[PDB]
Amino acid sequence: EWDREINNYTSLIHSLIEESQNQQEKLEQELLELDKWASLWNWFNITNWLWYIK
Amino acid sequence: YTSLIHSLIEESQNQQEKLEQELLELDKWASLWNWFNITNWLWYIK
Repeated sequence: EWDREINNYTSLIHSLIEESQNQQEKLEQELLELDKWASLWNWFNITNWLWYIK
Repeated sequence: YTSLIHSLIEESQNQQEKLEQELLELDKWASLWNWFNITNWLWYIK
């Protein structure tokens, strides 16, 4: 009976919430990795600029 | 950039909030339907 559908729809909503949470987590991890390398390339660029100071 | 990526995680959070509210509404429906089912069963086994 309709309890099957209710249980199925409940599980699907949970699956979607989890997929959305996983997408959020991946974006956060991507931003953290990009921030790390942005910081290292910024460091490299600054270091090159400082060389010219006599 | 700053404003654009800001909106993407916000979009994800908005989606999750909507799905959470859909679950709570579905739970209310489940409660209503279960009440009918139990009343019906008790009537038939009385």
